[PDB]
Order: sequence, then C-alpha cells, then structure tokens
Amino acid sequence: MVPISPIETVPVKLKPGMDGPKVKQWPLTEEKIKALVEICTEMEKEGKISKIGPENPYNTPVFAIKKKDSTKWRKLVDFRELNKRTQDFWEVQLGIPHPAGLKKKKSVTVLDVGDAYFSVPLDEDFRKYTAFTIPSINNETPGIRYQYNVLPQGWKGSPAIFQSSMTKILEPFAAQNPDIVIYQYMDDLYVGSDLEIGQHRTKIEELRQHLLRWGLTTPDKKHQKEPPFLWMGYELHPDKWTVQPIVLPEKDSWTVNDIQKLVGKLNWASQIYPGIKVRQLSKLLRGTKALTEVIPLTEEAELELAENREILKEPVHGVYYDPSKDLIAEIQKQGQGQWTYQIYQEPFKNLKTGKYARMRGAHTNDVKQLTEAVQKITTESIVIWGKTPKFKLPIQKETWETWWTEYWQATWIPEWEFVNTPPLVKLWYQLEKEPIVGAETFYVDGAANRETKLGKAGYVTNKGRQKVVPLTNTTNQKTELQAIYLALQDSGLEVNIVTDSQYALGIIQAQPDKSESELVNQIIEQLIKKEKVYLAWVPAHKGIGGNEQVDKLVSA
Amino acid sequence: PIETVPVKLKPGMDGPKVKQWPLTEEKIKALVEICTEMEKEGKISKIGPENPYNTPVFAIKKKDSTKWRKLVDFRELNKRTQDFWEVQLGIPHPAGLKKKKSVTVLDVGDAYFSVPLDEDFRKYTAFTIPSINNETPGIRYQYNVLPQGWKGSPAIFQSSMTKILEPFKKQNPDIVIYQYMDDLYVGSDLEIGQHRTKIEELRQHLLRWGFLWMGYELHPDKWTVQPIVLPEKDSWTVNDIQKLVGKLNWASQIYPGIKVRQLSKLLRGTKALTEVIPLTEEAELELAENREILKEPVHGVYYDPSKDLIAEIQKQGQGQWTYQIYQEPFKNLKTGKYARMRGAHTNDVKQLTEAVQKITTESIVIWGKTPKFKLPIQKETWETWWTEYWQATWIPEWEFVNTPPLVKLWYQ
Ligand SMILES: Cc1cc(/C=C/C#N)cc(C)c1Oc1nc(NC2CCN(Cc3ccc(S(N)(=O)=O)cc3)CC2)nc2ccsc12
Ligand SMILES: [Mg+2]
Repeated sequence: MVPISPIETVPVKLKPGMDGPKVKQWPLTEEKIKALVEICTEMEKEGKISKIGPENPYNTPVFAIKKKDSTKWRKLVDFRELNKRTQDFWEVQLGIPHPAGLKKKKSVTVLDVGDAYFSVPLDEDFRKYTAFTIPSINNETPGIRYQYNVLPQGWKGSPAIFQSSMTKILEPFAAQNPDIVIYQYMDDLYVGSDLEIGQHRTKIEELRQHLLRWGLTTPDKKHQKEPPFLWMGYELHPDKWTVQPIVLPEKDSWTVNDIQKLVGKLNWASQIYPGIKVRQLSKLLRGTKALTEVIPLTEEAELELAENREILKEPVHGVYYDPSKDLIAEIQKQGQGQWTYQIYQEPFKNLKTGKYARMRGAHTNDVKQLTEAVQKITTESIVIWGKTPKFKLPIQKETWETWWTEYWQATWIPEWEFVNTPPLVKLWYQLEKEPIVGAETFYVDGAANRETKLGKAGYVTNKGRQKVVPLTNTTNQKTELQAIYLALQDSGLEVNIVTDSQYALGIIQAQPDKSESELVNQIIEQLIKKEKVYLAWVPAHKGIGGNEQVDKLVSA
Repeated sequence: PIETVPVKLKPGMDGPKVKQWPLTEEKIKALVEICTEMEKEGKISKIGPENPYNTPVFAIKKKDSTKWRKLVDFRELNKRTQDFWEVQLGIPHPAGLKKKKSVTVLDVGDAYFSVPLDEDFRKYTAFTIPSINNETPGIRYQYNVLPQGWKGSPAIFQSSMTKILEPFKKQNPDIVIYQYMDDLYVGSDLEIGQHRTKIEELRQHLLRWGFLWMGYELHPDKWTVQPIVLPEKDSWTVNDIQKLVGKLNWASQIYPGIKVRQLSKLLRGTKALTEVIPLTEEAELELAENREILKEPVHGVYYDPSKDLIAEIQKQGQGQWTYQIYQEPFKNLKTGKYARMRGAHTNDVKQLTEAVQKITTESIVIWGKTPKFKLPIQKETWETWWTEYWQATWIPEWEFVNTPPLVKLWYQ
C-alpha cells in the first residue's frame, strides 16, 4: 500500500434556518427496484455511498431511467429539494476564456479525470442530508437506505467543490512548471506547452506522478478528438480559432421565434465575422412574448439579412494572441446607431471582431456613441488581454478636441489615432458663445392649452419681423420647440435666438445630431444649414422685452 | 490583542456579493506580490468555495509614490456592517479642525494589521484577485486582521489609538487630532517648521508604539460659501442685462428680497442683443440693493448630521471646476472652485477624479463624513476610468448627471 494524501474536505452548511429535505420516495416497479439495487450495491462497493439506519429523518427520491440502444437502467437521485436548501458557493466556473486571448501552444494533451472526481470526499456532517431510499420488493421489508460519501452528481455544490479541489491539488505543479498551462473543463483536463513532443510527454508523466500522490488515476480521453476542439461554441485549431459553422436558414415565413435564433447566431458570429448587423432584425422583436407570431420582414430587415449572408458566405478565422506585439482596435460607423470593430496585432489578421449598438434614448449624437463604443472595447480588452488597445477611430483629431473642450460633461478616450475611413464622425453644428453683431434677434415663444391641446408658436425680432402660427394637438413643450424651429426657418445664415424654454435649452445644450422627435430633427437640420447661431435663455414672465411681447402673442 | 471584538452584520442582511471588475495585467501582478507577502505575514488566508462573498479589489499609487498599493472597495460591506458605538455613544466631530491654520493627513492604516478580526466575521471580507481572460480561477482570500477601508477598523481600534495618542495630546493641548478611516488629520495654528516637526514628532511617537512616512497638508482657512457676484460694468448690452436678470432670478431662490423689476424695465421693447442699454437710476439702485443682499449669508443654513451631504460639480472648461456641498437645495453649506488640476491638462476624467478626492477631503475635515456626488459624466466613462486616477484610501458614493444643468452659468 502506497500512502495517499487525503483531499481536503470543504465544510458545507444548509441555508440558515432551513433543515434537510424530507421528500417521499415514489413507488417503483419491481424491475426498476432490481436495477437500482444492483447499481447501488456496486456504488457501495466502490465507497461512493453507505448504508444507514432508519434514524436519519431525511430523504431524496431516486428514479430509474434508461437509454434506448444502451441496454441498462440508469440511476437518478433528484436533489432538487436538497439544492434549494444548500448554502450558496463560490461558483468559480461562470466565465470561460475567450479564444482571442489564448496564446498558441504547440502541443496539447487531454486527461480524463472522471474517476478523480469520486475521490473528493463529501463533508461528513453534510452526508446525512443526502439520504435516499430504494423501495423494497412488494414493500414487504424496510427500504434500503443509503447516503453519499462523495460529491453527488446533481447536487448544488459538486461542480464548485470538485473544481476547487483539483485546482488546489494542481497549484504546486503549475507553479513549479511555468512552461506549461493547465485548464480543466467538466471531466476533462487540458495541458498545453511549447516544448518538443518529448519533453511535453515527460511533463505529462510528471503530472500523472503528481496526481498519484492523492491516488488519482488519469488516462487519456476516450477517442482522442483530432483538432479542432469543439468547445463552448468554438473551433480551437492549433494556429487559428473560429466559431462553429454559422448557417442561416432559408425561409419565406419568419416567426418571432425564428428571428430570435437568427439574432443569436448573428451575435455569436459577430465576434469574428466583421460587419455583422442586427438592428433591423432586432427591431422586428421590439415587444412580444409569443413566439410563432409570423412577423413579415421589412425591406430593411431583408437587406440586413442578405448583407449578413454575404459576410457569412465564407469561413473566417481569428489569430491567437502574441504578447510581444501591440494591440490595435479599429471602429467603423455603420449607420442607424450601429458600430463595428476589429482588434488585431498585424494588419488583416484579426484576433476578434465585435459590434456596439446605440443606447435607447430620445436624443443622441455620433461622438457620444463612438465614446461609448470605445469604453466597451476598452473593458472587453482588459478582460481578454489585460490591457487597453490603441484605437484607430474615424474622427479627426481636431473634431475630438473641439468636442471635449466644449462639452458640458467630462469625457475621455484613451490613446488613439485618426483613420480616414468614411463615414467620418463629425460635429454637425456648434453654437456661438457670444451674441452675434449684425445678426437679427428672434424672441421666440410658444404656449398650449392643457385641455384643448390648441397652441401657438411664434417670434418677434428687432427688425419688426413677426410670426405666430396656430397649432392643434400640441403641448407647451412642443410649441416651445416649434417656436425655435420657425425662427431658424425664417432667419438668415446668422441669427440670435432668445427663448425662455428650459426644456428646449436642455435638449439643444445636449448637442444631439439625431432625435426620436421629428421636430427636434427638423431643428437639427436647420442648425446644420446656419453659419452662426447664438441661443440665449431668459426667465419667463419677468417683463423681459421681446419675450414679454411674444409671450402674450402666443398665450391666446 | 488576542481578544477579538464580536462584529455582526445588520439584521436580515447577508454579506456582500460584489462582482470583481476586470484589472489590467500590471495591477493583477502588483496585487499578487502584495497578497503573497500579506499571506506570509498572516494578515490574510486563502479561502474555499464554501465562502460565496466578495468585495472588489484594485491597485493604486498613493499621491506621488511609485510602490503599488492595494485598495479594497468595502463600500457594500460598510453599509451592511452593524452601526458602531464601539466605546461611547459617538465621537463628537471636532469643529476646531476646520479652523486650524494647517492640517496634515497621515496614513496610519498599517496599524490595523496588528489587531485580529473576529473569526466569525472574517468570511465577509472575502475578495478575489482576478485572472486575465478567465485563464485560471481567481485567487480567493479573506482577512485575518482589521482591514484598511473597513468601517469597523477605526471603531474596533479606537481604544488602542486613543491610548497611543494620549501622551502626545497631553503635551500639545492645542493640536487637534482627528481620525477618519485609515487617516489621521493633525492640525495646528503654528508656522509649518514647528508643524512638520510636530508631525514628524507624532509619527515617531507612533513608530515606538508599533507609519508610511507620507503626509497631506491642508489649510481649512479659506473654506466657506463663496459669494454670488454680479458684474460691474459701465455699459450693458441687452444680452448682459438678460444674463443679469437670469442670474438674479436664480439667486432669488436662495436670497429673499432680490428684485429684477427695474432691470427688466430697461429691456422695454424688442432690441438687438448687442445693443447698449443705459441703466436708469432706478435700475442702478435695484442692482445696488441686490449687491447688498448678496453680501450677507444665506438664511437658515445648518448642518443636520442625520442627512446626507450632497456634492455637485460643474465642468467650467480650461481646467476649472466649480462645486457646491449642501443637504437641502439652495442651502449651500460650502461652495468652491478648482483650477489647473495637477497632471491632467488634457484629461477631463482625471481632473474630475482629483476634484472628487479634494471635495471629499474637505468634507471629512468639516463634517467627518463623505458626501454623495452628482457627477457631470456618463456612467460608463466614469466607471471605466476613475480607478486609474484614485489615490485615496476611502471611496465615496456617486450618481450621474445626464441633463446639462442651466445653473452652470451662474457659478461661472
Ligand atoms: C489548454 C486548453 C484547452 C482547451 C480546450 C477545450 C476543449 N475541448 C481550452 C482552454 C481554455 C485551454 O487553456 C489554455 N489554452 C491556451 N491556448 C490554446 C491551446 C490549444 N490551442 C488549440 C490546439 C493547439 C494544439 C493542438 S495539437 N498540436 O496538440 O494537436 C490542438 C489544439 C489554442 C490555444 N493557453 C492557455 C493559457 C492559460 S490556460 C490556456
Ligand atoms: Mg411664455
């Protein structure tokens, strides 16, 4: 006998105030009982479970199921109830590596650790909660009662505890072999290196030697998978990676369920297939929870799909990460709030791609969206590579400087250079800081009846120009913007405008270049046509000349 | 200090479960070296999967120091940790600190690592050093001693500190010493030469009781509510008078008796914005009476220790930032302005981050607590970058302003 080290037990508790489960065992057929007795007698011989007496008051139901060519009954202990009552754990698996962050490895071995799993002992004070009962034949004797000594499959804590236990066992080996990498997935253990196949096979035997200290046997995985590894939706090749085949189906009828799956594939594909777009296809889902509702595709959703099929016509691949090269991120504006990007180290060899869609909002502009795209890519790059990339952005250096020096919010984007790839992000208008000499001064105002929705919008100027327009189905806020719109329409290329609308000032000072309000959009179009616009605000109802005059003109 | 002080969370509250945000490789590496040493010294221990809690961690460099430093973001744990009266019913904040000519800030957080943390509470200090690209599980630790940045540390350590200081305080009855979290604020009314002597004569005294060698020098001399000021001009355009009536109308929410009728009278008609308007005698007097009103303090301003302090900040351009601290709107307890922020003439976010830290320091000195900030920045920009410029051992709360406030003009 070669002494082995025990695997350190993780102490486990039930959630505070909760007891263990007490679920009644279902009736089983004689055939199933026979099967379960055989299965459990074997698990009992292997130390996985132990017989207990009738003093233990807990119980979890057990079942017997089968496969159809597989000629056997399977055992199933339903731990749903016990899982509801078990403490939470540090779930150390949620996130997985992104392939574009991995570094090339010349050699990779796989080891099956499905049997090392059962060497992980369950905390002794917790085993009682795992009791289950095999009903007896004809219910004429006491049921056979067992509890687990090992981490049960299906129990809430088994994945976290198993992975934590292996990690702790592996830590000294990884620390003293910095020329290999070790990664675990389910019952599989992957070991890669850049050593010659000779020294590499030797590290594997050393790792096998190491694991034996805990009595863990580990042969190679059955039917060694030739590359690529099919893993988490990817294809990991020795020198490249991509997603698994992206195949868009052909249909003349598309339901709410169809369009959801189409976006899923497209979103998955967008991490390597550049220029994927999903707005028009997403717009056909704005608000529904029933899934066969055949929604016809707009001529713009069809175009978007067909554009995606073109992008998906041929397979594309990303490269793996080279720490000795720079990391470069490039962004293009696609239209309608959509943005695409590529991250690379060598021109034409993307590590990965991606996209960004404008946030929901009443007003927005391209520079704010570009800024947001930059922060998203920054955060993604820190996750994947531990560093911010250099950005190549379709915005002139002078445009950015004008924007952030004058914008009312603090804003920042990290090291970047201009790339002349149309369409370019630009400022579409800039208001004056001072009133314009020689420019006509329009005092604007609007008002609406709360009940009738009737209103008026208008202006008076220092040259005696005047206008009041009657409006129906309007509101105070809308007449206030309508008054500014009329002043823009009716003035020359330079204009001073005086408003008392804090609402309108709040919109325009946010510097939108597009709106969900058609009226704001019309104002933006006017501002773009001007040479100079100074917008001044005054408080309402204070006897400010010009403002006082027009206020009475539009207030009935 | 073998005996641990029993600590508990508030009733019906579990421990913190805060996601660790991603870290650059250089910060991960710095944290690995720091935590390896802390673990060898027994200050922290590796934890297991039966501990589901988490508090974020990052790495900073204190003001003008090249050595990386670990900063734990205990904000969630602090609000979940029981309200504390460790020794007495409370520490009456020293109103004299803000009056002192000079105030030096000493990082004494190292002293905390000499006191053990109650064993039942340790699990709630769990934190994770993350891996890059999830290529390995994060390194999981918990504290075995009082951690820096935790609410309970100054509270649990206060009995020990008051004794370490009593000899020094006994000889210098006129020196005010205040502690906030990991920081000691040492103030006096004397010329710096003696002050830095006393300061150096305080840390030495501290070194013999068991440090850092760093200091932060302040002058709460100049801390009040900045007056509202009105232009003094010989010729007023229509535009000037419009801006004046707007500012006075805003000020009338703060001050009673502000009038704009005679000034508005000047704008009788529909005049060009650039036209010069002569002031009438009535308008000049009204303006003069408004100036007088604005010289006196605001009516009924008082600090209520049961309410949050609120700090608003405006970007004024060219490196200038204005700010107000209040509890109720229009009842400013402090206003100020900053210019030429150090080391960031080309980075807005760094400037805002330093302004947030200076305002927080002023707030600690005046009231002994931190304000809730209203930040003129989009959330995603702020949350991507602020940790890159943070140099303080505390962290305040903040919210984001997405609509441009009209009042930025009035603090111009
Ligand atoms: C080692 C490893 C394997 C997998 C597979 C899962 C499945 N199913 C997943 C991860 C996250 C792994 O973890 C790391 N993987 C890498 N790099 C990889 C190594 C594998 N190659 C593909 C490949 C290479 C050589 C052969 S070969 N010539 O042997 O046939 C076959 C396939 C891509 C890069 N780097 C690190 C660093 C820290 S962890 C870790
Ligand atoms: Mg009006």
